[PDB]
Amino acid sequence: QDPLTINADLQRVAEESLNAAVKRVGGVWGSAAVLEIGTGRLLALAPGGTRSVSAIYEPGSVGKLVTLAAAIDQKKVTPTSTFTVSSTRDMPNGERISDDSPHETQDMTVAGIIAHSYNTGTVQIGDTVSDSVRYEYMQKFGWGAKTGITLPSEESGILRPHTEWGDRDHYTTMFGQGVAVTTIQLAQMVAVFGQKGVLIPPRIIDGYGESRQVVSEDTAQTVLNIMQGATQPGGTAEGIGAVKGYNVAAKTGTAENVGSSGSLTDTAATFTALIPAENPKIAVAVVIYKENGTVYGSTASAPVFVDIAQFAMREMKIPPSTVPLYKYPW
Repeated sequence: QDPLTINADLQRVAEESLNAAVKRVGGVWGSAAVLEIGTGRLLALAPGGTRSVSAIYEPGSVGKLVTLAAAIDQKKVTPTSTFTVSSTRDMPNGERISDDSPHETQDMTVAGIIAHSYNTGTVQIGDTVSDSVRYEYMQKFGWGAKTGITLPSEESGILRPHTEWGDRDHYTTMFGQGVAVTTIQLAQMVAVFGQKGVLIPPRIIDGYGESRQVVSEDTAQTVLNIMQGATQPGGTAEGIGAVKGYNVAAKTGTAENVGSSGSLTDTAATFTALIPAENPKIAVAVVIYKENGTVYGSTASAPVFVDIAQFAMREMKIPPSTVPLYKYPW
């Protein structure tokens, strides 16, 4: 009878959690999108406003997944390829890249680099692929284009032609800066990894757009394996992103954004996840936006994911995980 895909109970959980999170953290707004894996169907979209489809922002390190997927799909790296991570790294083009927080220099695998979200590691993964190739992957993941959702006022976001990237953009676009995304694009993008490398355009009406192969089935699986590092000890979402009894694959981000002041005064805290990680049923993207302050993906947005996911697993009658959370050597 009801032609919308929205699950009303899930939608209340989403809106409740997100409002609490925005207030708890002193943000101005937030957004969340839950997609059913394999169908493109929107189980929840908060807030009850377009905002999820019209508000654009730099997503930060949730964008590292596009960079990772490119290098793996291009057979440039494997999950156990080693790179050196350090507080800073000076690059061929003269750019100094810094990790969010200083730490002891060490060698680490790609898997660990992503679990820790180390910028110094990520830029080296991204340098194994050309800019035009990465740009092509970004477009394939749906960035810079409307998702085609039948809702008013959808924004396409901002993906500048790679020919326009300078030395700094070369690297920042590898970790979700120098690009602008909507929440619906984030959810569509992360769903690829739970859908054997296929992007499925999102739908809010059930009925009474073509899907596309973005990466191989193999690339999709290894990225899905890599994302399970997030809640392992040392992962960026350890504790705060755990959903009791279910394997979580996740990525966190935080990025400075432009305030009305015109300066980089705001932050968006992002979280993109797939659960249960062994056989994903839903893809979730959450953003919390703060105007003169910093919010972190893990501390601001992950709890919103956790509330939504805990209910969704009940509502959909999914039994707790019976296989271990995937772990590569780090």
